[PDB]
Amino acid sequence: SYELTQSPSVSVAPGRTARITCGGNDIGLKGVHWYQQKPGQAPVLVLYDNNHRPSGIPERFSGSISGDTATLTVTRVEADDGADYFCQVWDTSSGPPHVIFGGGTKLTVLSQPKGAPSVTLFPPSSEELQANKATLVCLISDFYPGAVTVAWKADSSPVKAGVETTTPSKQSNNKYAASSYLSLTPEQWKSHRSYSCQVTHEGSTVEKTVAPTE
Amino acid sequence: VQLVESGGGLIQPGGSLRLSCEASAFTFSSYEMNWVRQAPGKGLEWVSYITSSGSRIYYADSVKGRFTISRDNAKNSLYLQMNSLRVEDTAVYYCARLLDSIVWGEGWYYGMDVWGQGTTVTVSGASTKGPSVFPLAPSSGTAALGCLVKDYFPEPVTVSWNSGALTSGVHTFPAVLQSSGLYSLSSVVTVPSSSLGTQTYICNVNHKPSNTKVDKRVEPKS
Amino acid sequence: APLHLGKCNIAGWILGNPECESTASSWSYIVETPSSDNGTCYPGDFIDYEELREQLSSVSSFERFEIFPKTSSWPNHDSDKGVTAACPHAGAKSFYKNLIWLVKKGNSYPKLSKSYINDKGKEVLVLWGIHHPSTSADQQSLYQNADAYVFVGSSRYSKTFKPEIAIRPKVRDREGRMNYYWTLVEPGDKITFEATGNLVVPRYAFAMERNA
Repeated sequence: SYELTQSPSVSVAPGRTARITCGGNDIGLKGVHWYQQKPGQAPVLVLYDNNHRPSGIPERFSGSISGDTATLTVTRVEADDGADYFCQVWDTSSGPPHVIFGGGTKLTVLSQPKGAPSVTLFPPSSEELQANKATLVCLISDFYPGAVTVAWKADSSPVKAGVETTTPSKQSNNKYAASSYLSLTPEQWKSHRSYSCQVTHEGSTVEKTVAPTE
Repeated sequence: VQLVESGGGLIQPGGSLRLSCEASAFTFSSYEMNWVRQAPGKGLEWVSYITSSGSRIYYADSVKGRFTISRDNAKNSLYLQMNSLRVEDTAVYYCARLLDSIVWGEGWYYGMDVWGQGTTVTVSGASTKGPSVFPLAPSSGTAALGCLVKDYFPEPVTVSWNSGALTSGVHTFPAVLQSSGLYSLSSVVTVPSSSLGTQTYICNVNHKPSNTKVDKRVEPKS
Repeated sequence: APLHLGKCNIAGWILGNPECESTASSWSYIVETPSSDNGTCYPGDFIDYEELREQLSSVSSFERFEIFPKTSSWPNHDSDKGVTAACPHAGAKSFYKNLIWLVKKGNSYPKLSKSYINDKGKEVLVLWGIHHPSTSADQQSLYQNADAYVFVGSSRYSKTFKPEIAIRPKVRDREGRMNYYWTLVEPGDKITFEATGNLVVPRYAFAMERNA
């Protein structure tokens, strides 16, 4: 029932200071612990009991308790520091002893110039329409930062049922990429005039369009 | 210092497995252990905990009466018996040890020092099915064509183009888990629009959990 | 001029309770502002408190000095874990700033032996504490040794304390207890602390000269 509130994303430039905050009722009296999780890797303890720094953890990592708000501070932020950071306390004042995590704060390090998304939209193929199934594929590549939103449109009406978007993934060129699928029935694919994949990245939106009458 | 875990895999709902977490290069009998899971893309969630003595055992609400903690200090191994598994129990399950043991009467809590590499537990009511490979035709000087690999289970699938000759511009997106419990992914290569009516483009899809191998040829449309 | 303690009693200001704030080298009498915790933000009995109030009432000199430096007097023990939610500060856990709650370093509480000789030209007031875990599990997590003891001795004081592991009523979220003791050191005397656990050593003492 006790809840550790935590911001989901924080973006910092190379060399600056990033401060991740963790909110909770009497967080300092309990003792807040911080973990660093890199993509695909196990968590790494970087701070325990509010301020105490484990061995092998650089002195760039520090912690403060400003009442009901705990803060993880990282100085001279670099690309290696880019990861998801979670806070943790133990709670015995809300029932049986239970452990509570935060949502996690993704630290984006902005170590690369901004990149516009390269969007390609495919209509459902004939083979697939012959299997009595319909899928529209919208493919996004070569953008940075890896934060993008995809909206689909029936004709010029928003569709939000049957949409399946992946979380942005790192490419080889250190840029990001993601895909989004719209699953329909063959009738719905033919009953509309034109479908739309709107991909918005850094305020500038890109739109691709496919149509059955083609 | 190291924690090796295993015992995970695919379980049908209502089923059970037993995870293990073996210890090396530290006295496992003096440290307090933990199990923490992470949904396929979500955050961390504490499952349960046990003292070095095996005395105190606490669980999280969502797993009470279904999961049981055990440990054999005689074998440096920690256990998680997961019964009555559900689809929302699908996650990566980590074991971890606390720096110093918890001082309960004094309210002293320390973090988790060492974590296991991860063991994946999938609870899906889906039979292992081979994928249906559909062609993504090039639109009529760098054209885009790919392969839609739809409705397979479980992960993973490897996609190669021209049996390995075409690796430039090749890009295989991560898979998406659909509502029916089946996965689908795509892999697109960007080629010169000129070699469309000359060079042949065939993607090679391999799904080992089903021994299904599909070679689909991607050509333009008329 | 008297002593105006803002929001602490005598036991709160003399022990270094984190709630007390802000230099008096002489005072006729003390203005003690009451508090609920009775000064002891960690539950415990204060042995001979009226005796110490009466002899703190009128002093002509009052110097506070680090009898046992935190960073050099406790090398075989841990002097950094001793904070509690019962004595908080700035949102986090803290402790009496004139004491240090020692805890085992590693998995061993080696025998502690520390002596201070009064080099001053006046009496020295020394304050220490004896901690009592609620369970024997806490005792080992804190002090490793189950057969612990504390010996405090000078030329006019001598007592051996033994851990009193008992589950007391939950006061200030704590069912353990922590008694507090004091004594005066004559200008040529030595006070000694022996311990194999449960000792909350002095960090700051007070050299004083009283009146009547």
